Amino acid sequence: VISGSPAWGLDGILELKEYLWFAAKQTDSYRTYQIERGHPDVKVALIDSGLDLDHPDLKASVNTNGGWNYIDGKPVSGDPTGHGTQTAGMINIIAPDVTITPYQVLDEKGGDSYNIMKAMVDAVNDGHEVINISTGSYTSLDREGKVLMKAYQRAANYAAKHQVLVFSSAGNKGVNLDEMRKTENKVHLPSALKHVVSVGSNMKSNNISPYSNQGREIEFTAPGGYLGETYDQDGMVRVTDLVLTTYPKGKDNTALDQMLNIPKGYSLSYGTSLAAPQVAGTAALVISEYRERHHRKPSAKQVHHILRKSALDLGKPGKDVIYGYGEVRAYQALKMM
Amino acid sequence: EQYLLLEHVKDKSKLLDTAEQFHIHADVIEEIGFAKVTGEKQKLAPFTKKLAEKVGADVIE
Repeated sequence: VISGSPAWGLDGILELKEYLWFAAKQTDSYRTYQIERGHPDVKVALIDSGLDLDHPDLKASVNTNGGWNYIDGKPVSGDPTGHGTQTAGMINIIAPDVTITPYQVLDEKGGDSYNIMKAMVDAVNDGHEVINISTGSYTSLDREGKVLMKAYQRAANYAAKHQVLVFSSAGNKGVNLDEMRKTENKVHLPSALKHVVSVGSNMKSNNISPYSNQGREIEFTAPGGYLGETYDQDGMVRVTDLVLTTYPKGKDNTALDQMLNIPKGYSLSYGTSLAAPQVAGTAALVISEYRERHHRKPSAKQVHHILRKSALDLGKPGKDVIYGYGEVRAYQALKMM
Repeated sequence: EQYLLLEHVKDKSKLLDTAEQFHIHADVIEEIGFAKVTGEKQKLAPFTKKLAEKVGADVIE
């Protein structure tokens, strides 16, 4: 009898729902909240820039033990850049009750591939069923490059061995990753790795986001938006093509946000780093429903299978270089269960 | 500051003993046998050179 609405408080401003078009799409106008809202004891590891631990929308789901900062060797105390908090919100808006644990391996200067691997392994050993890595590096496969990849592949093997799904952003260079490999001898890691699910970004229209990396490695797509469908050519920003994010509440958001009266705690943004967690969030939803129905844990393959068959097949019929198996839709995922 | 990947993760122990014998700190991710070694840069080379006589590892600079 009430119209469905996003889990986010949105400061009560009803007009912010316009920028959550991607969430309404994913959750069938939030109907999935009454189908499967997620289990608190399903845990998604957030390998990112930390987390705004007391954000109104995220604090109920944040791992009570908080998480580890590998850069300073201290427990996570916040999120300086805001990147991990934006990623966290995309998991949350789809699966508001799953637990989210921050593994802080990034800050301003960037991050080290080494800490990503360490976080992956720890996250596995800590009982996380899903890992999201919304970052990557473009690595030359010279001698030391291949060793880094070899190492990175062992981390991925370890997660797979323990039935843990790993989702990764495909990257925002707007290049074909296979052409990047033959021409530049580079690879995008960890997204290129076996047992890592590489996720690209589509638009509201379902066209691929122009920045979204393409290639045989792409497995899925999710609505990560952009500044405009043709902004790259015409300079015009369509704010309805962007997606809302949770942003550290004590941090100033952008001039565009202020102009649109987006209060602090939210920001308009885009990117594959915002697509990957939508799939991770959807995976956590499937795991939650499956465990609820059978009181058994599903295999990584079982969840992957559900994601694959429920995806919207876009572009060339089948698994293509642009969309992979296609666009993930959480309500469809649950509907096929 | 360099990085090491053991051919065999069971050789983590023989890695941490060569590292202590050269006062360099080696931080190993045990399950994947990948380590970050930090210390003084004159001694990273002899550490690499006597670690290389007993266990197989590739090194990154």
